[PDB]
Parts: sequence; structure tokens; C-alpha cells
Amino acid sequence: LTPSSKRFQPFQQFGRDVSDFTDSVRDPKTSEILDISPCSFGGVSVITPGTNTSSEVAVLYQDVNCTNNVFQTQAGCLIGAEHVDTSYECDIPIGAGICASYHTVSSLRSTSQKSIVAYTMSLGADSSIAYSNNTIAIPTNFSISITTEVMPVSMAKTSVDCNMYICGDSTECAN
Amino acid sequence: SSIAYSNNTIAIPTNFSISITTEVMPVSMAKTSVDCNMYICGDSTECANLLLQYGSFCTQLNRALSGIAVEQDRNTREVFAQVKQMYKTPTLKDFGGFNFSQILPDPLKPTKRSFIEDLLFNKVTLADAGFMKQYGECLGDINARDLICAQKFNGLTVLPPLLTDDMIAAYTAALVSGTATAGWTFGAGAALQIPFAMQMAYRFNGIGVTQNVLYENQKQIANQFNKAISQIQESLTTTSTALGKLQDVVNQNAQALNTLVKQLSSNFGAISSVLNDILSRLDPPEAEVQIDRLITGRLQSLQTYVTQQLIRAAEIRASANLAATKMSECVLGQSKRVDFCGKGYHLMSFPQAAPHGVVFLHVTYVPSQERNFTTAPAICHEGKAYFPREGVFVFNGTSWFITQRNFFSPQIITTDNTFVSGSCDVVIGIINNTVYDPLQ
Amino acid sequence: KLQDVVNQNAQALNTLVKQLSSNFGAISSVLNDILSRLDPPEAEVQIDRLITGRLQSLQTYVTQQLIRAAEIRASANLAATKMSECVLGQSKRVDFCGKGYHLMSFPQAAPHGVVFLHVTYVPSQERNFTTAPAICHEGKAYFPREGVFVFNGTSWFITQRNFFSPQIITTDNTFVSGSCDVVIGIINNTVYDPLQ
Amino acid sequence: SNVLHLVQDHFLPFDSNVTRFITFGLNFDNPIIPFKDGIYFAATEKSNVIRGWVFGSTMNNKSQSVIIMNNSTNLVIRACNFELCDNPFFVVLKSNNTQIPSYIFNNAFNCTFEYVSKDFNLDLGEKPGNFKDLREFVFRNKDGFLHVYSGYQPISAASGLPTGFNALKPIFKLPLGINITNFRTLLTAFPPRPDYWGTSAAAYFVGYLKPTTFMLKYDENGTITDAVDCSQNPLAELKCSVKSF
Amino acid sequence: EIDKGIYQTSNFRVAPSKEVVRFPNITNLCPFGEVFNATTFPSVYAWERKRISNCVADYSVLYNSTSFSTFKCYGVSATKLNDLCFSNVYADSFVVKG
Ligand SMILES: *[C@@H]1O[C@H](CO)[C@@H](O[C@@H]2O[C@H](CO)[C@@H](O[C@@H]3O[C@H](CO)[C@@H](O)[C@H](O)[C@@H]3O)[C@H](O)[C@H]2NC(C)=O)[C@H](O)[C@H]1NC(C)=O
Ligand SMILES: *[C@@H]1O[C@H](CO)[C@@H](O[C@@H]2O[C@H](CO)[C@@H](O[C@@H]3O[C@H](CO)[C@@H](O)[C@H](O)[C@@H]3O)[C@H](O)[C@H]2NC(C)=O)[C@H](O)[C@H]1NC(C)=O
Ligand SMILES: *[C@@H]1O[C@H](CO)[C@@H](O[C@@H]2O[C@H](CO)[C@@H](O)[C@H](O)[C@H]2NC(C)=O)[C@H](O)[C@H]1NC(C)=O
Ligand SMILES: *[C@@H]1O[C@H](CO)[C@@H](O[C@@H]2O[C@H](CO)[C@@H](O)[C@H](O)[C@H]2NC(C)=O)[C@H](O)[C@H]1NC(C)=O
Ligand SMILES: *[C@@H]1O[C@H](CO)[C@@H](O[C@@H]2O[C@H](CO)[C@@H](O)[C@H](O)[C@H]2NC(C)=O)[C@H](O)[C@H]1NC(C)=O
Ligand SMILES: *[C@@H]1O[C@H](CO)[C@@H](O[C@@H]2O[C@H](CO)[C@@H](O)[C@H](O)[C@H]2NC(C)=O)[C@H](O)[C@H]1NC(C)=O
Ligand SMILES: *[C@@H]1O[C@H](CO)[C@@H](O[C@@H]2O[C@H](CO)[C@@H](O)[C@H](O)[C@H]2NC(C)=O)[C@H](O)[C@H]1NC(C)=O
Ligand SMILES: *[C@@H]1O[C@H](CO)[C@@H](O[C@@H]2O[C@H](CO)[C@@H](O)[C@H](O)[C@H]2NC(C)=O)[C@H](O)[C@H]1NC(C)=O
Ligand SMILES: *[C@@H]1O[C@H](CO)[C@@H](O[C@@H]2O[C@H](CO)[C@@H](O)[C@H](O)[C@H]2NC(C)=O)[C@H](O)[C@H]1NC(C)=O
Ligand SMILES: *[C@@H]1O[C@H](CO)[C@@H](O[C@@H]2O[C@H](CO)[C@@H](O)[C@H](O)[C@H]2NC(C)=O)[C@H](O)[C@H]1NC(C)=O
Ligand SMILES: *[C@@H]1O[C@H](CO)[C@@H](O)[C@H](O)[C@H]1NC(C)=O
Ligand SMILES: *[C@@H]1O[C@H](CO)[C@@H](O)[C@H](O)[C@H]1NC(C)=O
Ligand SMILES: *[C@@H]1O[C@H](CO)[C@@H](O)[C@H](O)[C@H]1NC(C)=O
Ligand SMILES: *[C@@H]1O[C@H](CO)[C@@H](O)[C@H](O)[C@H]1NC(C)=O
Ligand SMILES: *[C@@H]1O[C@H](CO)[C@@H](O)[C@H](O)[C@H]1NC(C)=O
Ligand SMILES: *[C@@H]1O[C@H](CO)[C@@H](O)[C@H](O)[C@H]1NC(C)=O
Ligand SMILES: *[C@@H]1O[C@H](CO)[C@@H](O)[C@H](O)[C@H]1NC(C)=O
Ligand SMILES: *[C@@H]1O[C@H](CO)[C@@H](O)[C@H](O)[C@H]1NC(C)=O
Ligand SMILES: *[C@@H]1O[C@H](CO)[C@@H](O)[C@H](O)[C@H]1NC(C)=O
Ligand SMILES: *[C@@H]1O[C@H](CO)[C@@H](O)[C@H](O)[C@H]1NC(C)=O
Repeated sequence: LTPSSKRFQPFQQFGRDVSDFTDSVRDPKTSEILDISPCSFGGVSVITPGTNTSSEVAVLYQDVNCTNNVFQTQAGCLIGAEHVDTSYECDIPIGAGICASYHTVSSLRSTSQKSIVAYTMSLGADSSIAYSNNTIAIPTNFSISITTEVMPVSMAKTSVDCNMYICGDSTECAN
Repeated sequence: SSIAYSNNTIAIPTNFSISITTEVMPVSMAKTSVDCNMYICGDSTECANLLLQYGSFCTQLNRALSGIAVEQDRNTREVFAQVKQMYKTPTLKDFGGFNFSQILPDPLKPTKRSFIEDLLFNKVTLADAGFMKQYGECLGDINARDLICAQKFNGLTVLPPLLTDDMIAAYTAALVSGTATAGWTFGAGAALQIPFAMQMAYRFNGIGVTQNVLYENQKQIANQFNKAISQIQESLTTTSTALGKLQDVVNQNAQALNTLVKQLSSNFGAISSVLNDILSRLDPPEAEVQIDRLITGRLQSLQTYVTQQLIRAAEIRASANLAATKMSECVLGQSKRVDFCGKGYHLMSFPQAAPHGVVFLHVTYVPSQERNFTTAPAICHEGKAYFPREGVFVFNGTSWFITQRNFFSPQIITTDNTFVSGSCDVVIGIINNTVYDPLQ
Repeated sequence: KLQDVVNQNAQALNTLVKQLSSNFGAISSVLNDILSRLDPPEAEVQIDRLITGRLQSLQTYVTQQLIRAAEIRASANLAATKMSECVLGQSKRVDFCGKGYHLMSFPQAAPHGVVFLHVTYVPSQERNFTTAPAICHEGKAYFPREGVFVFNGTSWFITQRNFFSPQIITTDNTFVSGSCDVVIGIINNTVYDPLQ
Repeated sequence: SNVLHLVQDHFLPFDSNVTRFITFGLNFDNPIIPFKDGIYFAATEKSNVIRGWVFGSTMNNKSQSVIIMNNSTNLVIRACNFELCDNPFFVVLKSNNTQIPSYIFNNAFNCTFEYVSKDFNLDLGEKPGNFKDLREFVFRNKDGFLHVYSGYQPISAASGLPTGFNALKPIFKLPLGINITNFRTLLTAFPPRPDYWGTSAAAYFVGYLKPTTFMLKYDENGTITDAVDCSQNPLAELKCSVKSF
Repeated sequence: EIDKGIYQTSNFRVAPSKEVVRFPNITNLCPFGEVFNATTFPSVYAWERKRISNCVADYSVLYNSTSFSTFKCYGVSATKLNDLCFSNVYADSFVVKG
């Protein structure tokens, strides 16, 4: 319940939105209009390695500004993952350019324990090529490469018996 | 139009123009997820227990929506991440007189994206304007009935794309810089540096025009290239519906979520659509009949949303596959397919990042200023028939010559430009002329 | 990918089975209990609710199957196109059959799919070379015919772009057009004539 | 607030035929107008010539009737078995500008309902110029209740019903439980000379409500500012279908 | 068992901790004696309607004073009668035969 700027006519006591959800009400004892809002407004996701791999979990709250680790991403407030400045290939896509993985981090001494780490993913290898008005690169050798491409062609063909699925061996249900 | 036919008139273009056209292709669409309990029951424990007793098939719904979301991130990666190595933007952006300034990021500009890309992002108006909305923000913005707050209060969420807009523009800059420096070679294998003017000469050879046409007209072609880029820039600056295809995609996604919210005011054979009104007025036995009707109708509404989302994602997938094909065939190489990359003979293509899509600038060779000529299938020199080698015989109004079809460049008919087979009587339209021999 | 397909199919059936345990506003999902406990008039309501729910479940299954079949149809059309263009011929389309210049392709059967082995030509071990657009021999400009002018370091040659094979610049490897002043990066060199 | 609301009820259709009854000169219109399903009542007047109505079925003492007349002091709603006079009116002297007692009914018996409003002052004086005030009323009889919706607008029209839009707010829901098929307006009279009658310029308009679909528009403050008659024309039925103006 | 990845769980939920009951200020009891213990009742054709306002509808006082052979509610629940506030409530009185 919050204070509201809505004005209610003497003959009005409740107000509804486009969803017909009651969002405004005039308090009986004090004739003040109050706004009613839902208690649940969270976008929550859970990042986990394999269950057999570990039972540790990192939780992302999409709608929360962060102001153990509590790192703030553009996707949301991320809790339970260390932020590493190194850029790797994406392993678990958090979003907004942020990815997560399970990397061995020596937080204390040399523990050699694995933890969930969040990082900005690497787009690709960095390269520099020189341009001029009179240099050309001509290959002096070649290789024969063989690559694989896997393409689905068909899927399982299925049929359904209606009387069996809906009614089974029931004559009353069949009728 | 009317065109004349005869057995000996051929039209050979005497000039050409460099044309640059735009192709707008959707690539991805909004990734959405649904909270089953929030949409159907809200913050109601009585409804939640009835929804549990009721067969809840909305883990199937979220499974379908999650598959859509992963495909949307796949779509962008297949289109833009085809380059293996990121190529640094050249410090100088004028290769042989061809101005690449507009389609390359400006180091002084803070937006780290091309000038043309900035115009495209200004065209399409996005509804989300960010993927973070705090609880205090919507509470303080209750007076204005924000649609995003309304749908987020009902369990409808929009997930951010994995690749941020700056990352996609980074891929585009590497693609443009690689083409301007390494040409077509980096598309298939390691990048091989080649001068840009020679690259243009190679591409002119691909469409059947000799190299000398490019080099003798390098200043004219470069100027035509620069003016064509400017016309694209001017056309995008003025308001238009060129990017309507991308706008249509974002409109459909917002419309679907707003329809979902408005369907909560729907009765489905029940006394009221307000769950609190029913629960405040009836016993659990009598309210169970009404709540079950609201559960069934609201579940069907979510089923309809997901099914339409699946069909829409199929269309986006087909569009993104075409964009991924056009990136490999029109940008990373030269295409002989007719009308696949622009109108006219394809020279090169430049990708540009767009909101939820890609824009292709196709550079094409357009012949113009044709001239009519008298033509013969072959030449009878001395009892022997001479056929042209990669050309067509043209009278020119004075003496028979041989020229390439696309561009008119008369050449003396010699034994090098022609080959001899058979006799003179077999060919129908054969005429008599001399064939010059260099050794004579 | 192939595995994914089959997995979905299995899931699409198993879910169906589990949805038989679902009440849809009814007292129970067990038809036998309702039939053993109520008269036909009172059991009709519950049985109708169960019928509606199960029919909706079957509708959902068939719709999802239709969409998946459309996706499989698109994939199979692409596979047939690749069989026609990469296996039965040679493709000049970039990246349509493997990475690099396409040499050939070999099909292999796979469970509910096809695996294409694309044999391609990949250049390597490149070398930098001074190069010129044309050669000025005697007031005339010579442009290479299917090649590029390159500099070993001492003398000018003409070579194919993909593989380096230096050849003596002759009138057979080049063609003459125009004068020398028009070309920008034109340089001076001799053009060998076999006739002389 | 800030919504478009589609509702089906008994509404006065847009551009409907509306019969006019005037009081000026030698005609003092007091007919028995049928009530039908419901009526839209609008009075154009510069002086308080209109005082109320009498609703009933037989308009005599053989059946119950309700009178909503507004005398000079307060509003009186009286549902009784009335021996109604065939020509009921109030009387106010044109020069004296004072109200003297007048008869609407001879005798009232077996009465079932009574309501008296708070005391207020009403101006009985004749006024010059054009019509100054527009008072709009909707009367709906459903499930034993008489619903009254009222609205007021300042106008300057010399004749006819001015065009415009006005949302009437609910003022009364009278539990009468009477059969209503007819109604008669109660106007005041301005007799200059005894044994003779007179009239002051005033007009009222009667329109009949019908069950129709309307799309109401709510502004920020919750008021209704515009509406669309979805049955008026194919363009209007398009607007309601797409829920936009 | 869960494979590696990121999964969308339920939306963040807040469990209510306090109750807030707000009724208008009413100090009187409803005229149960005036309605159910009237000396005279009208005929069914001339049934009598009376308005009720500004009162607490505590029908537990009806116990031990009156006994109803018929009591049926429509549009509402009997067990819900104690937790509600009613608008425009009228009582119609008459006499019929069994
Ligand atoms: C093919 O068409 C193009 C037009 O697209 C022709 O280019 C035009 O060439 C003329 C003459 O060379 C140019 O006129 C010149 O204008 C400058 C001022 O800019 C003036 O100083 C010169 O004295 C001369 O009048 C014209 O500007 C130019 N147009 C463009 C757009 O470049 C080209 O000549 C045509 N080629 C053939 C073989 O017909
Ligand atoms: C307009 O109609 C109203 C309602 O009928 C009149 O108000 C009521 O008029 C009656 C009769 O004059 C009043 O009864 C009188 O009460 C006094 C004591 O207050 C008593 O001494 C008299 O013998 C008589 O019984 C009644 O009180 C009065 N009520 C109110 C609220 O004022 C009103 O007078 C009428 N005005 C006219 C004639 O324009
Ligand atoms: C009904 O009673 C409540 C409780 O007495 C009143 O609320 C209080 O009113 C006093 C005087 O206005 C204030 O000083 C208190 O701060 C109020 N407390 C609350 C609970 O807000 C309420 O005003 C009364 N309402 C009516 C209809 O008179
Ligand atoms: C979260 O809130 C903070 C403010 O509390 C926003 O800005 C940060 O403010 C602090 C303190 O002034 C600065 O030291 C930081 O540099 C600010 N920037 C960031 C990005 O941390 C912050 O922008 C908010 N984050 C979001 C995404 O809403
Ligand atoms: C390539 O095009 C850009 C844009 O037309 C040129 O940049 C402009 O240069 C002129 C002259 O210096 C300035 O007046 C403009 O303000 C510049 N515009 C921008 C956007 O920077 C650029 O000079 C061209 N490059 C070449 C050498 O052709
Ligand atoms: C091209 O030349 C040939 C031979 O010089 C011409 O063929 C001769 O035509 C004349 C005219 O009728 C005949 O009398 C000869 O018998 C032909 N000679 C042979 C070997 O057939 C031919 O007519 C010439 N074509 C043109 C168009 O002038
Ligand atoms: C320039 O190209 C020529 C031709 O390939 C190279 O000259 C050859 O060098 C080898 C080794 O000394 C000799 O055995 C051949 O007889 C030479 N051929 C000719 C035609 O002279 C030379 O190596 C190249 N220059 C550089 C710097 O690589
Ligand atoms: C290629 O040879 C030509 C002619 O042998 C050179 O052109 C001459 O250059 C000199 C030097 O300035 C001038 O004085 C002459 O007038 C030019 N002759 C003509 C006909 O224009 C040319 O410079 C040579 N190129 C190189 C790169 O050495
Ligand atoms: C009901 O109204 C009728 C008609 O006005 C009354 O009948 C009149 O009664 C008077 C005596 O009170 C006679 O002088 C008239 O001649 C009668 N007229 C007619 C047409 O019959 C009747 O008395 C009224 N009943 C009441 C007041 O209860
Ligand atoms: C709702 O009511 C408020 C308050 O009467 C209106 O705000 C006033 O509008 C008038 C006319 O524009 C201004 O002169 C006042 O200064 C405003 N006061 C305030 C508190 O801002 C508001 O315009 C009304 N809204 C609508 C659309 O009817
Ligand atoms: C999980 O990992 C452990 C250790 O490698 C292995 O023994 C176990 O079989 C794995 N289980 C699954 C679910 O793959
Ligand atoms: C080639 O580039 C260099 C460095 O910018 C410059 O000095 C030289 O003059 C250029 N030559 C040509 C052919 O433009
Ligand atoms: C070629 O011939 C056609 C048909 O007569 C004519 O329309 C066209 O203008 C001619 N073009 C030239 C350049 O002569
Ligand atoms: C072509 O025709 C023109 C005009 O008849 C003539 O001047 C020219 O010499 C002919 N030959 C060439 C060089 O194309
Ligand atoms: C072209 O057609 C005309 C009309 O039939 C004919 O006279 C002429 O000889 C033909 N020329 C050839 C054979 O090309
Ligand atoms: C060509 O030059 C570049 C530097 O500009 C260098 O990295 C590359 O290895 C050279 N290639 C060869 C082997 O000539
Ligand atoms: C005018 O009205 C007053 C008050 O009712 C009254 O006393 C007076 O006698 C009236 N005069 C006339 C003209 O009847
Ligand atoms: C109505 O009034 C008459 C007298 O005119 C009386 O005889 C009758 O009983 C009354 N009926 C009611 C319902 O009070
Ligand atoms: C009923 O309850 C009242 C108190 O409300 C008590 O005075 C009375 O004795 C009880 N028994 C009756 C009325 O028979
Ligand atoms: C009604 O009042 C009488 C007399 O006080 C009493 O005996 C009777 O029990 C009361 N009944 C009810 C319904 O309270």
C-alpha cells in the first residue's frame, strides 16, 4: 500500500487497471486514496555447473541494482560469482556481453578449488594487417582440409489413438 | 516499353554507373520468459494450490520460450561472428580514393560505431529502452500507466541479448576493415593484404570487364562510389519507412505482450475476472468452480502466446539464415547469383549493424548509355569461319571490330581475338572481313 | 544436433503420458474412480472436464509437432541442396560447402540425418611482394591476363593469386591497352616477345 | 484513468431523433410522453421553468406514481397514489418574482416512499436573453430502482439542442418498485392577470435509450471525455473493434 | 540432477508478514429487532421495503431469539457473511403461506 495521487469521486471506492486488477482503494477511516501493488517484481535466474560437478550456485537478479561477491552486471545483480578481468570464450551466457564459467581460482594460499567466475566474453582473436599501395600477399603453399557438416533430415513419425489416450478402455467415456 | 528485334542489331553499353543499394534483414527478436504462477494467480495462495492440483503444463511453455531465446542469440552469432579475427580499423580511411569514412567508426566519436550505423539506430524506436526496471521505479511511476511495469507485474519478462550493441558493431567494423584491406581472401582462409584499387580491378574482371577499364576510370569510379555512399547517408537522414521491417518485428513483440496483459480482464464463464473478488465472497468449494474457469482460460491465453511466438521465431530463423548466407556470399566474396546482392552485377557488399537486424550496402555495376550496332555471328576471311573469343563482332559504322558485351571498347580483329573452325557456308549470318595476322 | 532432434521427440511423448495424471477442474484424473463413485449424470461433468483437458493436450502436441516438422523440412531442403551442389558438382558459393575453396564433398548416412565431408583447398605460407597495376614497356600499358605483377626482389614476374609460381612477363601473359600516363601505379619494365 | 472501456448498456444512440416540447406564448406543453425503456431528458432554460416530473402507468389514483418535483425550497421525491391533476403546474408572479402555493395533486393515499432534500434557495425571476443553462437527465427503471443521472452545462444557444458531449453522474437510485410506462413534465406558470395564464421561454428535449455498445474514454482524472457509438456507422464499428480513436 | 547452465526460476516473491483490516467507523447494531420482531407484517402483494445503513450486521444476536426454517443466500456465501461490508442493503418484509 502506497499513497496515491488518484482522485476518487464520492460515489467511487475502488479502482481497477486495464487488467481489472484492483489497484486503488479509498481508506474507510481516512478518506485517502491508496495504491495497491503486487509484492513480486523480480526477474531471477540461477546459474549452476553440473549437479555432480558441484552444488554451488550463482543467482542473477535482473531488476536489482547491487547498491559474498555481489558483482553488478548489465543483466542484473549477480551474487555468488567472482568477477575476473580476463576475457574468455563464453561458457554460460549470462547476457549483455557477460558470461560465466567454473574456473580454478586460488583465492587463499593455493587452494586449487573451482569457483564460478563472471567475465566479459572474448569476441575473437585480435589481429593487425598492414595496408599499402604496393604490397600483395601471395600464398606459397596450400593444405587439403576436410570438414564435417551434420544436417538433420527426418524425425520420428508418430500416430495417436484418441479413444485410447482420452478414455482408455472405458465404454462410458467412449460414448 | 517497346524493344526492337532484328537478326543483326546488338546494344553494347558505352558507359556505366556505380550503384549502392540497401537491404534490411531482421536477425533476432525479443527474448521473453513467463512466470506461470504470477500471470494466472498473482500473489494468491488459494489459486496457487488450485493451480498445483490443476494440471500445470507451463513448464512446457517455459521450455518452448527458453528454446526461442537461445535461438535468438544463435541468430546474431551466425550472422555477425563469421569473421574469425577482429581486424583493427585503419587509421586512414581513404583507400585509392574510395572513401570509407562513413561506414567505419570514428575514433573521435564516443559511440565507437559508424556514422551510417548511428542513423539506423535512430530510425527504429525501441520500447524497452533497457532491461532493468527496479521495484521502486515502478512504484514511483504508478501515476503513468507504464506498459512495461504492467506486464512485469504480471510475470512477463524480457531477457537482454547476449551480444550487446557495441559488440555487434565491433564485428561489423572488423568485417568492413577486412574487406577494405584483405579483400575476398579472408573469407576463405587467412587474410591476404591486397591494394584496394587492384581488388576493384579483380572484381571488375569477375563481372567480365577488363582491368584497364577500372584503372583508366579509377577517379570516376571512386567519385561515383563516394557519391553513392552520400546518397545512402542523405536518404537515411530523412524520415522514411526503409527500416520498417525491423520496426514491424518490435511492434509485433510488444503487441503480443500487451494482448497478454489485457486478457487478464477476461472472464471465462466465471462471475468475475478479479481473483480477489471471488475469494472474498465464496467458500473454497464454491470458489473452486470459478477459479478453475479462470485458470483454464488464462492457461489457454499463455498457450496462444507461446504458439504464436514459436511461429514468429521460425520466420526470424529463416530470415537470419538468409542474412548469414548473404554475409558469406556477398560480403566475404563476390556472387554470380543474379539479384542475390543488389540490382546489377555485384562488386562488393558492406554490412552495417541495425537494431535486431543487419543492413547490407551492395555495390553494383550498372551499365548505361547503350549504343546500337550491326553484328555478325562470324567472319569469313579465306574459306574459313572465324568466331569471336570472349566478345562480339561490331560493325561500328565503319569497319568490323570485336568488343566485350558489357563495355564498348573496339579492338582490331586479329587471330588472337578469334578462333577458326569449319567453313563459311555453315554459319547463317556470316559476313566477309579480313583477320589481321601479327606475323604477316 | 541429431541427438537433440530425437531427444525432443522422446520428450514430446513422455510429457503427453505425464499429462494423463492432470486434473482439469475435476475431482480426480482417474476415470475409474469417477465412474465407480458417481451416477452417469454426475460423472458426466467430470468426464467432460477430463475430455476437454486431454483433447487440449493432444492439440498442443500436434501443433508443436507441426512446427518441429516445418523446421526439419527446412533443414532437409538445405541438405538436398547441398547434396546437389556440393556432392554432385563443384560450388563457387562462398562457405556453402566447408571453409575455403571447395574441391568436393562426400555424403555419409547418419541416424535421421546426413554428414557431409567437405574437401577444400586452403592457402597457407603467404609471402609479401611489391606489386604494380601495369607495366610501361614502350609508351604502352600492359595489364596482366589472369594474374598479378610481383617483385621477387630483383626482377618482375606475373603469378596467379592463389599459388605463387613466377613466370616471365611475355606478350602471351599480358594485354596492351592505352598509354602509360593514365595508370596511377604503373612502373617500367620489359615485355618479352617470343617473335624477336 | 487513461483507459478505453467498452460497455454495453441502455444508451442514447448518437444522432438520434429527439422530440422537443417548448413553453413560450400560447402553448404550455403538458402531454403524457411514454417512458418506454428509458428517456434522456435535457432542458434548455434561462429561468427555472422546469420543476420536475411525474412517473407512472395510468397517471391517476388507480396506480402508484412518483413525483420528483423541486419546489422553491427543496427537492421532494414522493412515490404515492396520487389523484393527479390533468394540468399540473407551479405558479410564480412575473412582476413579484415570488412563488405562491399551487396544486400538483388533489389527494395522496397509500403512500410507499418519501424523500425531502436539504433547504436551498431558487431564483424564480424571469430572465432576459437567450437560454443560459442546460440540464441533462437520464432516467432508467430496472429491477425496482429508478436510476437518475444528472449533468449541467452552460450554453448560449437561442434555439434547438446544442451539440456536444457531457458525462452524467449518478445522483439517485430510488427504490420505488413501481410500473412506469408514462411521464409528464412539471413546469411553472407566469400568470400576469388572475383568471389568465402566461408562459416564460423554456424548452426540454426527450430522447429514448436503446441497448448499444459504447467505447468510453477516461482521462487522467478519471472523467469521461469522449465516447464512440459502435453501432452508428461502419467507421465507428471499426474503432471499437480495434479499441482506438 | 541439473546439467550446467542458467535457468529461469520463479519471480522473486515477498511473503506478507502483517495484516491490515480497514472498515468504516460504525458504532451501532443493525435493527434486527425492528425487522425480525415487528408487531405487524404486510401482505405479500403490498410487500414492504426498508433501507438499512450505518450498522454492524452481527446475526449472532438472532440466535436464541428467532429460528428460521428457511435461510438461503444467492451470490454470496453464508460463512463469508461476517467478513464483508454491504452496500445498498434493503429488507423486504411480507407474509405468505407454508
Ligand atoms: C559516363 O557518365 C559519367 C556521368 O555519370 C560521365 O562523367 C562526366 O564526365 C564529364 C566530362 O568528362 C564531366 O564534365 C566535367 O565537369 C567538370 C566539373 O565537375 C568540368 O570542370 C569539366 O570541364 C567537364 O565539363 C562530368 O562532371 C562527369 N560527371 C560525373 C558525375 O562524374 C562520363 O564522362 C561518362 N563516360 C563516357 C565514356 O561517356
Ligand atoms: C416544499 O416541500 C417541502 C416538503 O413537503 C416543504 O417542507 C416541509 O413543509 C411542511 C409543510 O409546511 C412542514 O411541516 C410543518 O412543520 C412545522 C414545524 O417545523 C409545523 O409547525 C407545521 O404545522 C407543519 O407541520 C415541514 O416541516 C417542512 N420540512 C422542511 C424540511 O422544511 C416545503 O415547505 C415546501 N416549500 C414550498 C411550499 O415551496
Ligand atoms: C474513524 O476512527 C479512526 C480512529 O479513531 C479515525 O482515525 C484517526 O482520526 C483522528 C482524528 O482525525 C486522527 O488524529 C488519527 O491520526 C486517526 N488515526 C488513524 C487510524 O489514521 C478516523 O479519522 C475516523 N474516521 C471518521 C469517518 O470519522
Ligand atoms: C546503481 O546505483 C548506483 C548509485 O548508488 C549507480 O551509480 C554508481 O554510483 C556510485 C556512487 O556515486 C559510483 O561510485 C559508481 O561509479 C556509479 N556507477 C556504477 C555503474 O556503479 C549505478 O549506475 C546503478 N547501477 C544501475 C545499473 O542501476
Ligand atoms: C570522406 O567523407 C567524409 C564525410 O563527407 C569527409 O569528412 C568531412 O570532411 C569535410 C572537409 O574536411 C568536412 O567539412 C566535414 O565536416 C567532414 N565530415 C565528417 C563527417 O567528418 C572526409 O573528409 C572524406 N574523406 C576523403 C578524404 O574523401
Ligand atoms: C564472301 O566471299 C565469298 C567468296 O569470295 C563469296 O562467295 C561467292 O559469291 C559469288 C556471288 O554469288 C559466287 O558467284 C561465288 O561462287 C561464291 N564463291 C564461293 C566459294 O562460294 C560471298 O558471296 C561473299 N559474301 C558477301 C556477303 O559478299
Ligand atoms: C628473382 O627471381 C629469380 C627467378 O626465380 C631468382 O633467380 C634465380 O636464383 C637462383 C638461385 O641463385 C638461380 O639458380 C636461378 O638461375 C635464378 N633464375 C634466374 C632466371 O635468374 C631470384 O632468386 C629472385 N630474387 C630473389 C631476391 O628472390
Ligand atoms: C619510365 O620511362 C619513361 C620514359 O622512358 C619516363 O618518363 C620520362 O621521365 C622523365 C623524368 O622526369 C621525363 O623527363 C620525361 O619527359 C618522361 N618521358 C615521357 C615520355 O613522359 C618515366 O619517368 C619512367 N618511369 C620510372 C618509374 O622510372
Ligand atoms: C380518484 O380519482 C377519481 C377521479 O378524479 C375520483 O373520482 C371523483 O370523485 C369526486 C368526489 O371525491 C367526484 O365528485 C368526481 O365526480 C369523481 N370523478 C370521477 C371521474 O369519477 C375518486 O374519488 C378518487 N378517489 C380517491 C381520492 O381515493
Ligand atoms: C485534473 O485536475 C487537475 C487539478 O484541477 C488539473 O490540473 C490543473 O489544470 C489547470 C488547467 O490546465 C491548470 O490551470 C492548473 O494549474 C492545474 N493544476 C495542477 C494541480 O496542476 C488537470 O489538468 C486535470 N486533468 C485533466 C486532463 O482533466
Ligand atoms: C558426475 O561426475 C562424477 C565424477 O566424474 C561421475 O562419477 C558421475 O558419473 C557423473 N554423473 C553424471 C550425472 O554424469
Ligand atoms: C603509397 O603510400 C606511401 C605512404 O603513404 C606514399 O608515400 C606513396 O606516395 C604512395 N604511392 C602511391 C602510388 O600513391
Ligand atoms: C537503338 O534502337 C532502338 C529501337 O529503334 C531505339 O529505341 C534506341 O534509341 C536506339 N539506340 C541508339 C543509341 O541508337
Ligand atoms: C567507328 O566509327 C566511327 C564513326 O563512323 C569512326 O570515326 C571510327 O573510325 C570507327 N572505328 C573505331 C576506331 O571504332
Ligand atoms: C535477316 O532477316 C531478313 C528478313 O528475313 C533477311 O532478309 C536477312 O537476309 C536476314 N539476315 C541474316 C541472315 O542475318
Ligand atoms: C608480411 O609483412 C607482415 C608485416 O606487415 C608480416 O607480419 C608477415 O609475416 C609478412 N609475410 C611474409 C612472410 O612475407
Ligand atoms: C408579492 O409576494 C409577497 C411575498 O409572498 C407578498 O407578501 C405580496 O403580497 C405579493 N404581492 C403581490 C403583487 O401579490
Ligand atoms: C389503498 O387505499 C384504499 C382506500 O382508498 C384502501 O381501501 C386500500 O386498503 C389501500 N390499500 C393498500 C395497499 O394500502
Ligand atoms: C436469549 O438471550 C438473551 C440475551 O441476549 C437473554 O436475555 C434471554 O434470556 C435468552 N433466552 C430467551 C430470550 O429465551
Ligand atoms: C420479540 O419480542 C418479544 C417481546 O419482547 C419476545 O418475547 C420475543 O422473544 C422476541 N423475539 C425475537 C425475534 O427477538
